Amino acid sequence: NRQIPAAASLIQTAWRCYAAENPDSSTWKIYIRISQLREHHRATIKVIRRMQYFVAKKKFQQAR
Amino acid sequence: DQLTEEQIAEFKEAFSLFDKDGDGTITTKELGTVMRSLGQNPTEAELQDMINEVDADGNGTIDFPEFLTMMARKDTDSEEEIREAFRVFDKDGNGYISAAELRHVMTNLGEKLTDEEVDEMIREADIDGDGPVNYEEFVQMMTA
Ligand SMILES: [Ca+2]
Ligand SMILES: [Ca+2]
Repeated sequence: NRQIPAAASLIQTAWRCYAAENPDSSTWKIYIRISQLREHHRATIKVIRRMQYFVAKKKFQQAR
Repeated sequence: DQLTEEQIAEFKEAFSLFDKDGDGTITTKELGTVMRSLGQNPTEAELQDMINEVDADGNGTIDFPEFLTMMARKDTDSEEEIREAFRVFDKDGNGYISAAELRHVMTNLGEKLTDEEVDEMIREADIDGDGPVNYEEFVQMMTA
């Protein structure tokens, strides 16, 4: 079944996009390159997460 | 919803951050500088994937109107797709996933979330003691 990693990943992207609307989530801990997280960082990170979702949406439709 | 507010102000600063050179357009390079900046190592395959999903027309770059459309986004339809994606790991399709299974796929495959995000996630659904997690609960909690 190749619908698995596309499924797995759409949950994972959906939730990462939801969690980042919380400024105290553990989801901000994955950014080990950035020393202290400024707001302009969280700006670009919410955008990258939303892009990463719309791709995972397109890739799950294609396997569903 | 409502007419967009002073979030206009916010989204344009956000578009500013990717639009390093102010040409009113965001390119794969531009998205790639930002992501590597973030310690991420994306393929020129992946960048073009992200770009295409928001380029309303096909000039191959993102303007601000397209950007706005993207940051302003689907009733039950987006809800049903996540609800489906769980049903893929619903073995019997009862409507519950095990905590261990949930934890496992969440940690071991796909985007491989961290052990401490799965914790925040299992913890957001107050399990009925040691019980199986109702994922339809999850999906409503997520979308609303
Ligand atoms: Ca530009
Ligand atoms: Ca465009």
